[PDB]
Amino acid sequence: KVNSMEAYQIPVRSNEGSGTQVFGFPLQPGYSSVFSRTLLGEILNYYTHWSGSIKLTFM
Amino acid sequence: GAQVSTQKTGIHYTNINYYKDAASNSANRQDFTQDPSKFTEPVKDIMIKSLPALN
Amino acid sequence: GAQVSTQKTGIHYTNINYYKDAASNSANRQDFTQDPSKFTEPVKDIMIKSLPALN
Amino acid sequence: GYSDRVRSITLGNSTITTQECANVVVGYGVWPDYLKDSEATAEDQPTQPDVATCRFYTLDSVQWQKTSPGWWWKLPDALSNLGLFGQNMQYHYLGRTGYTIHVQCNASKFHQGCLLVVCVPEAEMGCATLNNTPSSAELLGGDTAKEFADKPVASGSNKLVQRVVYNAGMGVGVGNLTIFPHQWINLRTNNSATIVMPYTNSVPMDNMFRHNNVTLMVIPFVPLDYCPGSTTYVPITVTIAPMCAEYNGLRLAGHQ
Amino acid sequence: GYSDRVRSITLGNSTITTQECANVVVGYGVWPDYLKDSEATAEDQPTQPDVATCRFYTLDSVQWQKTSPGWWWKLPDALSNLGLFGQNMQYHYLGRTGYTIHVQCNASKFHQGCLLVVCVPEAEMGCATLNNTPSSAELLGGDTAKEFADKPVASGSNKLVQRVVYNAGMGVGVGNLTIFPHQWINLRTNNSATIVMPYTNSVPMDNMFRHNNVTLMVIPFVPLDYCPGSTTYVPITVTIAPMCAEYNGLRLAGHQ
Amino acid sequence: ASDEYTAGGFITCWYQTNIVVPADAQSSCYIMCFVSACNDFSVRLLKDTPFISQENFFQ
Amino acid sequence: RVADTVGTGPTNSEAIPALTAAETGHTSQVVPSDTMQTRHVKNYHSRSESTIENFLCRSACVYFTEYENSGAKRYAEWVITPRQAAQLRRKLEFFTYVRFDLELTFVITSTQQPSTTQNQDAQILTHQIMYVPPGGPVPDKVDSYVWQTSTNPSVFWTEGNAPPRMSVPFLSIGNAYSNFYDGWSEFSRNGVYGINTLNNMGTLYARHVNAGSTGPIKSTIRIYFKPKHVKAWIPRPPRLCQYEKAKNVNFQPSGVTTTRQSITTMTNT
Amino acid sequence: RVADTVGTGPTNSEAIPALTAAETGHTSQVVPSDTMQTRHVKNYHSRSESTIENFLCRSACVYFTEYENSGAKRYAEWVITPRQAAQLRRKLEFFTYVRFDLELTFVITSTQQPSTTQNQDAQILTHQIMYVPPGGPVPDKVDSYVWQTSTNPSVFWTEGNAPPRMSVPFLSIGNAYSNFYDGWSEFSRNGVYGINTLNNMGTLYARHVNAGSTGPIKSTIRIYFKPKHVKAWIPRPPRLCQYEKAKNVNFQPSGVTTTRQSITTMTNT
Ligand SMILES: CCCCCCCCCCCCCCCC(=O)O
Ligand SMILES: CCCCCCCCCCCCCCCC(=O)O
Ligand SMILES: *C(=O)CCCCCCCCCCCCC
Ligand SMILES: *C(=O)CCCCCCCCCCCCC
Repeated sequence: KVNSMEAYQIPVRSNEGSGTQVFGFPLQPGYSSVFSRTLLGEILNYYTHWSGSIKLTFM
Repeated sequence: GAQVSTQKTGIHYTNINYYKDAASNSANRQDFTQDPSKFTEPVKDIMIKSLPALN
Repeated sequence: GAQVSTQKTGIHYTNINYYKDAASNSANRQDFTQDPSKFTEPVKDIMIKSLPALN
Repeated sequence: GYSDRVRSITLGNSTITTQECANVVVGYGVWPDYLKDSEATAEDQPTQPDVATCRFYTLDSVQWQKTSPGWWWKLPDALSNLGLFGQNMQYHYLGRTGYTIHVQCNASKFHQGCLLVVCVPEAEMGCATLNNTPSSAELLGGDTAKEFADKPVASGSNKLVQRVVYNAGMGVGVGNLTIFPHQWINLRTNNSATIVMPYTNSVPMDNMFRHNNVTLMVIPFVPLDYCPGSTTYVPITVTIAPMCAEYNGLRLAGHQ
Repeated sequence: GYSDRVRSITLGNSTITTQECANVVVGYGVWPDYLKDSEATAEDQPTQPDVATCRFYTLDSVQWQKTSPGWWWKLPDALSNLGLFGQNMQYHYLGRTGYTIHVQCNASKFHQGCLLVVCVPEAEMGCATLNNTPSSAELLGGDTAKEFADKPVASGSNKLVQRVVYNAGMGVGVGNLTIFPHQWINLRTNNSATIVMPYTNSVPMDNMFRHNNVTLMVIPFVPLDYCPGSTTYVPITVTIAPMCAEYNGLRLAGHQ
Repeated sequence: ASDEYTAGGFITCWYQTNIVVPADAQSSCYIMCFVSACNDFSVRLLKDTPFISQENFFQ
Repeated sequence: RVADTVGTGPTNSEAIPALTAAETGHTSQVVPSDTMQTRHVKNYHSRSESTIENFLCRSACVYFTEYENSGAKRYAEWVITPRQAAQLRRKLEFFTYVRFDLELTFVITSTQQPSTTQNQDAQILTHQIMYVPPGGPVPDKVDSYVWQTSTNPSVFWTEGNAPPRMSVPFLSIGNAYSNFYDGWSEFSRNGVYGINTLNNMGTLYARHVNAGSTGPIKSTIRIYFKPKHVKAWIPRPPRLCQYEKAKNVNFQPSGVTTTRQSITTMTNT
Repeated sequence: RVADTVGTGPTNSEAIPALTAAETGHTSQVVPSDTMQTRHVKNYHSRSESTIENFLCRSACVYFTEYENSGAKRYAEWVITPRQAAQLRRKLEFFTYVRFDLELTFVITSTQQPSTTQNQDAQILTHQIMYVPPGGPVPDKVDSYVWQTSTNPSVFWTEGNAPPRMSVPFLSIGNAYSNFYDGWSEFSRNGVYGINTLNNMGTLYARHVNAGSTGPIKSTIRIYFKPKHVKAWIPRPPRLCQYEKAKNVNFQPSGVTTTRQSITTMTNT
């Protein structure tokens, strides 16, 4: 799905229960395969240290 | 005709230029100007944080 | 923008810096500040020499 | 009695209404205008047609399918054949414009999907075959949408654009296209996207056939879907309006 | 651009949003606060954990069925095992808190139903067998909802709570529970109910294991219904947040 | 880059109250996530990205 | 400097700093203080090292060739482009238009070559690097009159000395250097497509002013570029796919990122 | 300056400057004047050379490696640590936390190697020293694209010149460099134990930009560290036992001091 627009979609579905996990990734903006190729992750890869807060806007 | 400016800290460093061309000068490392509301928020009508975006 | 400071004796030595970064500067050899009553005497209640320590 | 959702844009003969929208995303914070005497090089006096050129040109509609990869329209070339914008563009060596791009797509409450409406300044695209450069007929589509590909285009001895959507035909990550002025048409909350592009270029004026300074791209990130019964044909209509168009260097008509 | 329907409650690490609601019903017109030197008896200095205790604890979700009678959660005992609220509660003889109870339940436009979300101060419940008193394991359910009964519980030689909803397990008329701070989650207009309970008790502080001062009850007055196709699993999630929690009398941990 | 001294944390998502849909509307949807930095974000010590390689000078 | 966090307490209102509509094409400005109780922190953190000048202003090798003491390769030539090197090219390509001055440093290094030549006793080699702007006569041999540089600028550098360096102005015709060009060179929408229609910086020739010895010697000139006094406009996505050509965007499609297993896997695979 | 002695005379009181209780954890402040008749002496003696800056601010060799003209060892690499040298490491370890700027001087020296190679006539060798901060791509060969240093800093130095030198900032993430670390890297109190959990300064690569001759040549880069603008906190006992590892406190137990005979022996044995 990494070779597609599917890498971008987070599947949400109507269950028979709640408490289920939708997703999960660690806070590593420059390292995790999730963030490493983002606008933030590409810039972060040109630098050695980083500090700050991050906004994860879910639509 | 020298120019004493500040060093990067957490003093001063005097500078004189010898060349007749501005291209011969040192880099401009101390310009920390910034304006992300060209990219973050390029919307026509203002969007206030505490208010519902779509109303 | 120079700075004339004193030399080590028993005069002066003018200094100008050329670099934009404070890390590019010379060492700070002339700071003879000192405070051993952090280590010698870190006691809460004051201890006077001429008096008996335990009374 | 107001609403952030309502809108009405009047340019020339044309007016455009919206009953569900987001803000108008203004280019790089810049609203289009004319060239200043300070920034000008061409010494001849320009033609500024006004109401005849800067108006709403509605190109052809395209169908959004559950399997559509995306579409793209180069910018000067799209309106190159439309009305007096296309005429002045042929008789003149130099031209300069900004646009008000209105992408329209309405579905219902039982339909879902989400499109990225971007405006990529200088979308220089790559070729399928690494040695060649795509053909003019492969990159451009006058008023007729050119479409992205679902999967990698084969590198034979072609001049085909490498259309795989996920690289946007530019060898970048399609998810970072968000830096270029854009909006989303989430069928859940939206109805249309409006982007007011200012003139972006390194020269004060450029030829309108030889160089397409902006490229509009409509790429669906979350696919169209609906349960059976829900109407299947969901079209997307693109309406672009030139803004502050000037033309220098008049001569005979064409490009060659 | 405002709406009586939108909300956002921030307590500690947690924030809670609502896009459809009624007002926040504030206890008995009283907003929770700390104990005054005028009303205090325990002379030892309290621990007021703050951000560690007074935050949003989301207990387990429960399923609303077309046949569910109702549910109830005792109050200190529900969060008795949750985080640092449960810890301080074990190490301390005395405790005092108020709460922000957020009951969440979202359905659709084709679903119907209506729940009563009450906060019953001192819900002393009765036994099935008239001679006995219900067991601690019959009245209490830590973070796991205890549920009412559709019909009368049999009076054998038990210590079962007399759960018939229409008497609320207290021998009263379930329709008069409306005196205790409450809200309704009519699926037609609502999405959630928020109730801010102040500390209600006849003593300035009490032990948190031996006495459950408030009891939350979610009893559906008009049953869940929907036509086929409409999603069947409709859960209810309860999120409670202690408010102005103080603890006096520190010792070893437990209850005995 | 990763270092457990410099560990960051975990971002997870869970169903609070299952997805409820009417009849004739799709029960499986999608969510999209966006990453941006806050006003306190800063990067330090410049180095090269590991993301761009080369074997010969391009021609 | 970076912004300090404000001390925040609890909240219970209809103000929703967290709920928005990302369809607007506007990035949210939520900060920790908005979705939690924050403490006051004073930020002295500075975004000094991330200014465009500090990012781009570092000498990068953009290309390098060889010429010899004898034989055919006696002088070298390079048509100037920053696109032959993956490293510097990719940084410049974070922006559509860039404008800047350049600082050129050359690292010229020689190596003695294998020969049957006896009694070698080299003399010090002096090199000449010459710039031929678009239109001037080009050296066709190590000794064509062209190397007089009566008007062309050129550096004469003797080995063992400090690296020859000089700066150059913003040599463009446009009010900014174009990094990308979605167009052709011919009005008939034909001919060249892309940035090469724009690249016309000229050539750079290098040669040994003297052979120095009886044995063979081969030299390798490394050209370093350093953008001083930089201005960059219209940013864009960093290059994902690897570079294939030095004259065009030609890429070979690659996936969005690397992978891991489930959307729940807290670890890269 | 040092304190002058006060002229003292006889005494016969209940004031006891000499009797104390050392259990208090307080060092006595008795001076000659207190337990004898002193003369006034004026002390001009200065404690200038014992300031922390003067103690630590002197170039020390911290490590050195070799690379060659040909073969396998054509480039070198060193993961930066001040702990490989006994001398500088021990001075820094007089303090738990130290904070400072660094001055790096490199002494690169080459030696001709034994060969059957005839007609050698070396050309001047130019070296490149490159720093790869933690995370950047690493040179896997003397010629990987990595050596372009488009963003990594690197020094190019031709032999026979003055030693390449540059200074570096306080590159730590913490508000001070930690000399010791009584902890692990994993929250599960596992993995690495000690200071190595903290050392992450990156690597330093060096290579010959050119081979120079037909015969073999081997070079040896010596890295010198000089703490400028030093701040040191929480002092501790100087290292008694000899160092065993470069990543840990591991010592082999040794006696408190050397010996002599009787407690009455006025002479070391
Ligand atoms: C000895 C004199 C040497 C002069 C060196 C001149 C080098 C010119 C550099 C031009 C810079 C980068 C421009 C890319 C050009 C383009 O694509 O438009
Ligand atoms: C060519 C550029 C060379 C740059 C040299 C960088 C060397 C970094 C020095 C770090 C200093 C001493 C630190 C010990 C680290 C630790 O244990 O925490
Ligand atoms: C303003 O600069 C007056 C003070 C002059 C100080 C002495 C200048 C040092 C050498 C400068 C010569 C300029 C080199 C072309
Ligand atoms: C204050 O410095 C004004 C006096 C200047 C005296 C001449 C300076 C000598 C050369 C300095 C140039 C600085 C090197 C970057």
